[PDB]
Amino acid sequence: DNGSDCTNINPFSSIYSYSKAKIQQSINQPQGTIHTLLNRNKECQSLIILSAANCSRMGPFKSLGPLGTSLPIENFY
Amino acid sequence: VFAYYGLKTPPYKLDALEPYMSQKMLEVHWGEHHRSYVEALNKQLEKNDILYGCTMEELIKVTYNNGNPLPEFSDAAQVWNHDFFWESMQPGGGDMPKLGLLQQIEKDFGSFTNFREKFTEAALALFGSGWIWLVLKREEKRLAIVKTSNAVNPLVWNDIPLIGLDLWEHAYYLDYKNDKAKYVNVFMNHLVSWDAALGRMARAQAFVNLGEPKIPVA
Amino acid sequence: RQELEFLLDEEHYERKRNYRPQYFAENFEQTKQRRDYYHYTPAEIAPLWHDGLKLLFVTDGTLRLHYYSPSFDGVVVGTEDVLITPFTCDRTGSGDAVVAGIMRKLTTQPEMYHDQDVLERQLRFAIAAGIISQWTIGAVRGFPTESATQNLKEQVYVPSMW
Amino acid sequence: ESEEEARRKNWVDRGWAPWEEILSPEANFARKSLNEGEEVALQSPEAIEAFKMLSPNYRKKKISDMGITEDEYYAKQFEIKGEIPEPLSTMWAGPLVVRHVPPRDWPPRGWEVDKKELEFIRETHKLQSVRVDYDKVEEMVKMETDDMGLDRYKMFLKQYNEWVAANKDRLEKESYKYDQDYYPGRRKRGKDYQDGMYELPFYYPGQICAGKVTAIHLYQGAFVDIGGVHDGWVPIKRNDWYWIRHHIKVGMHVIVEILAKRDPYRFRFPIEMRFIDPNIDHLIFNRFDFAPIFHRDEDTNLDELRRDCGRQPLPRKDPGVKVEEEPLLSNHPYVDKLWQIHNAEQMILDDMEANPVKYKGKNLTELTDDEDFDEENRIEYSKAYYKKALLPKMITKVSVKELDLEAAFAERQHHNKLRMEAQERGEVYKIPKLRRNIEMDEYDFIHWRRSLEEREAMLRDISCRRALGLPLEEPGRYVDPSAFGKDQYDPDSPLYRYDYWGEPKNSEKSKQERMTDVHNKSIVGKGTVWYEMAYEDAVKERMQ
Amino acid sequence: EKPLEELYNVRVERNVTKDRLMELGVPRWSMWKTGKCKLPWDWHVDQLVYIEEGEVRVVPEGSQRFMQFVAGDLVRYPKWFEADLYFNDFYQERYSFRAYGD
Ligand SMILES: [Fe+3]
Repeated sequence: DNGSDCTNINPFSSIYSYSKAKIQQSINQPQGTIHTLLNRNKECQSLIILSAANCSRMGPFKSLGPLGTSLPIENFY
Repeated sequence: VFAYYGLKTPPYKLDALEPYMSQKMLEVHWGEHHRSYVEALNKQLEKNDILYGCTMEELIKVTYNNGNPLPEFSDAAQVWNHDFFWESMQPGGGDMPKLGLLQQIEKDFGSFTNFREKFTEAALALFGSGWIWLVLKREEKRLAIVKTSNAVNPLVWNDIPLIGLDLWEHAYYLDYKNDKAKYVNVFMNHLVSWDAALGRMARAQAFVNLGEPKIPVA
Repeated sequence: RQELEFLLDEEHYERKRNYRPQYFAENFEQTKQRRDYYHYTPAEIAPLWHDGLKLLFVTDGTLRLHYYSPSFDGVVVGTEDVLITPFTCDRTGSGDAVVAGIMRKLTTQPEMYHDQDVLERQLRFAIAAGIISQWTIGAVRGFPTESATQNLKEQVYVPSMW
Repeated sequence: ESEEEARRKNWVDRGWAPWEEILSPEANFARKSLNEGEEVALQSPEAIEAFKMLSPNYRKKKISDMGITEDEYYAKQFEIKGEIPEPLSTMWAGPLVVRHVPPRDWPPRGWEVDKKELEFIRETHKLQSVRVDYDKVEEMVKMETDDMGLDRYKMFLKQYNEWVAANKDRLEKESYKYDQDYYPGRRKRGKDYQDGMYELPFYYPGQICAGKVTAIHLYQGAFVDIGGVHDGWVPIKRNDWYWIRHHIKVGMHVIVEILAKRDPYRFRFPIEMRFIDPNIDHLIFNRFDFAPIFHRDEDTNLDELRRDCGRQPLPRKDPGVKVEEEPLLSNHPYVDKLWQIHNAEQMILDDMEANPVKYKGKNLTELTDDEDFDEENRIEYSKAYYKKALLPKMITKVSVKELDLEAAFAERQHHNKLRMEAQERGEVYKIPKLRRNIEMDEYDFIHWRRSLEEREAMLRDISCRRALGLPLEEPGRYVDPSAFGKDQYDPDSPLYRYDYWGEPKNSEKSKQERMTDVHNKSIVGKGTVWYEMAYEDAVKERMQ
Repeated sequence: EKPLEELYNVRVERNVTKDRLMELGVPRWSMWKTGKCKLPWDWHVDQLVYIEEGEVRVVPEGSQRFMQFVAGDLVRYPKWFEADLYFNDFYQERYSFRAYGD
């Protein structure tokens, strides 16, 4: 009877799909950057999440354009 | 609407390799086969704007679609491979690998003789139409040889092709009707541009680094 | 604080306190993720400011105290320890005690309007009064005396601050 | 192993690097003194030097003696130590012959442009495939300007000015909405957006450009501003920076080449470049396998995200069954609804007979049980009534118009007429099948035909693919057979099954007591079955 | 923003002409019909479907969005496609399963 699932929601009547999409995403993600470990890359990998709690900005311590594109060379050798 | 229209002229004259390949064969292979493909490639690209605005490598990789080739994968693949083939051959005989390439061949094959033997074996073993390639693998940082059926080229597996050969019959029948071993032996001994292969390896060295880093003593 | 926010687009400050830096922080406070103690700029309080206003106190519930004057603006740090006596725990008479201490210090010390440090040292008295008033059920029953408030002020704050 | 090999393995795999430790005087004194011992007179020169440096006046005296200023002494602490690389010199292979072609993805998705002008713009694509002899370039150069022909590129510039003047505020609004904070690789907005910048469609992979480095990130890489709302990105990873930091510095002007242009919404860095001018490629060893993307709140299906970002499919455990050799599917999905409406029709038609007065006065074709009847309210669970087993009773309410009662009424009239006729004969009347059951069988038959055609095409597809070497399964979907360990499945291979010491204890799990009990209640005497046969075999024997 | 047909490589030809229907033998294709039901199906091969009468909206596996096709559409389903098809009325189609090539 529950229609929260997208598969359960009928295509002709997508009210259940709209209600499911209206639900906000979870906060499980720590809102950071996924920093992989090369040490554990060969074996089962692990992840480090770098966020605003871990990284801080120190503060104030103290022409340019697409010139062109290269053309093919006749003397390719 | 028309992109990639140009028929790439070859780095050498159509009659430059006359002692070993007639002008006619090259004229037919290029004049007809190459032209045929590009004219259909621009016709297919005119229809779909999404595939229109893509690089040739990116276009090929997208049209491959991870095992299910799109109707535009073929033409593009063929044009690119034929172009590569034209560039991979020089008006001068090549019997020796260049200095950078040699070290790599010794590192993986172990000899130039074993490399040539494996190349000839793979070229003769492939049954039908296709191409054979000498490529550098980004993941393993090693040289290897790949045989691909029909129009497929290594770019689909994120590899850098250094040299390629047409095993489609249209390339060799007029000259040699049914001796593929000769056709190969000729391409290995007299008709191969190792300098172009070394240049492609030097270009790929930016993408894949073939060396060892400097470890500070600390 | 809640009343001042309600009079000053409470939803704006509610969205402000919930702001989190996406990539990296710009200060030490954001790195440690402590409770939000926002000090309102005089520009924000300008719509609620009139000519005849001498002092404006924005209490944060016996935990922070903000003062506003034509010359200077600031914030007095405070603390709450209702948990020390878990069983009684009644906050019913804290704000009344804070207002009473403020009025007492204003009637006794006449330099609070002109001097800022004296103002803060005197508001610490009202903070201590509220802290004492939160430990007893009954607003009229658990009201602090002057001696107890001075004792708590001297015990909580270092000698330099009192 | 040896210390050299271990250090090399650390540098290669774990990312070790001798980063400079900027210690305090007390920390340096602690690191230098602890080597000698505890409560022993310090005799090492560096230990005594640090002990004297623990005082500010000694540091001031040493600064005055060395002659350097205090600002110079502060920077002397932040000095790279160890071997310093030789300064790199730029080398050019030859003359750089360039062109100004319009990008191949100029028309933005959802923007309309003139087709006739679009063809003139795109005509440069076929012209770009003409070789030029680089060695004899200098002989043919003409120093007279104002005669160059760039009409196609100028018309492209006009059309691009139109689009940017149209969509500047829209792009800024979308950037403010989707992105909260500015980061190297994002659209410059607010104060940073000076007019005259080049939009993202203006660029294209293959265009040589020039810019200045604005930010240097350890993990992500170096960012170069090429005069646009989105900066450029050069992938330089963690461990290569220890040696690349002597050649790439903030504020340096470099020449870069665009390798791939992507979408800002789905990628953190839209444009990826390479450093032609510095040529630091000998240095780079750690590469990025896939481009960085944004995992946003709107994304709820991981497969759509993987398809959008071009990454491989989600890994799944590989089933050991072969899709080629498997039983075909004949069951039809509409069969359940057809059966339920058949039952509802039969029930309502039989109940109209029980109440002739109710059936009278109302046409069979037009009938209404309830005006506010809904299929949603019909679905319910009820386990109150249990004769032998208790389970939720799913209720389904067939619609009034859904049932066509005229055909059912005619069928029942004919059937009861033949029933009473056969009773007059003296034999019970029997009917093989009704109309709706035959229709359900036809549905099952057409579904079986569809499945058979699918499998017949699948056999040929297998051959074709195998012949040509093409893969049969989607690459990346079925990857790990056993690779993920510590997976409890009771297969006795990781020794997760109960010990094979007799297995006498079954009361804890998989107890077969209840089954034997209910079998003994149903059949107390478990005698040897004289006749044991399948249900379908018994039905056929009854038929045959 | 990009349509789901582009993501899942679902090629659909809307309002096909009579000459296009004459080609590929659309009249000689096998027929299939349904009422109101949910059909989970996995495409082991490419399938060319000409929906004649009804209307079908297909959702990808695990996706909260749908793709809708009308009676004037010629839809080709890609290989290894896992999706759910829902119908709400009489739906008649002509299906042809094709291997590598045409
Ligand atoms: Fe060819």
